[PDB]
Amino acid sequence: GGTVKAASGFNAAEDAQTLRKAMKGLGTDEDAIINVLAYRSTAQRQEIRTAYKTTIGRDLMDDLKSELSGNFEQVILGMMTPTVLYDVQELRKAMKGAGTDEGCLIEILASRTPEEIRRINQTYQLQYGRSLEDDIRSDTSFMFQRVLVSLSAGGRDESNYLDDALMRQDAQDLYEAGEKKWGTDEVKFLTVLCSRNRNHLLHVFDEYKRIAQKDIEQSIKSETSGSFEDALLAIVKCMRNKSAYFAERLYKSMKGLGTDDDTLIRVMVSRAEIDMLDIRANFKRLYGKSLYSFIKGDTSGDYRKVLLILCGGDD
Ligand SMILES: [Ca+2]
Ligand SMILES: [Ca+2]
Repeated sequence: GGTVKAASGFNAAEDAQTLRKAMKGLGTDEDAIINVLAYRSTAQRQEIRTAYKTTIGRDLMDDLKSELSGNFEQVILGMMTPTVLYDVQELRKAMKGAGTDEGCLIEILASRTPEEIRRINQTYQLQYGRSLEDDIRSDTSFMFQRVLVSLSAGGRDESNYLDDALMRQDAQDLYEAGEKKWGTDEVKFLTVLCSRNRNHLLHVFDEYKRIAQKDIEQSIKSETSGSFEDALLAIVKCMRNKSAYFAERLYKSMKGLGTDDDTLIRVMVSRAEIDMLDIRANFKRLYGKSLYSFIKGDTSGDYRKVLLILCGGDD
């Protein structure tokens, strides 16, 4: 499960007072801020925002924004945003720039369940006046656009039903699409990849290996390239092992000179109370080093401090 849990003996107004005292005056007590916000669940954080206003008379987000800066501010504000809205905002941000952050689009649209995808669509439209699909259509192109549009519909079957005839026809279709460099009959291979339930799909992947004598992932890496390749692979990885998918996003955001702070922040904030314990297990297995030591080595200051707390511990 997750690493961040709801605190016991919770008193929103006592917390509001603590935050105010940490920010009042010239400067800021970042550690007092961390010791409160990082040890509360998102729901509790929302209760602190409400109490701050009602008890302090101030808007908490405005103070956090004016008081903090940099990546630290980015992490903290991320932690303060209600869950569905955070995804909606990250999606919006990924599209509006000189160039789209296609990785963010894939990461979210591929790893979210049907119910989460439904909430995101409703909130996005409410918040921006247009549907997520319209913006995807506006900022992305070709086969990559088409894949994201399918995922955005969120129509994946949730039962565990297996139709044997269907499974064999399905692997056959993926095999043909692949033979055709995943370029024709987009509607056929997308239907399989996006609509079929997990159990059925996992079987389709096994039937595919027999038909192709090659794993689906190697076929994709071969017959495909660019963002379209990353999208297809993300779907396959999230169906097989989603937590291993996130461990890999985290690994690639820190591996090498520099860091992709945006990705590191979004994954740590968004998955902290969901499957961080699992992401950690797969990170260790896959990379031989714990997530903790990677973050610890790629970051510094308060930013790092709050990131390690979201990590939860060493492995
Ligand atoms: Ca201050
Ligand atoms: Ca690095």
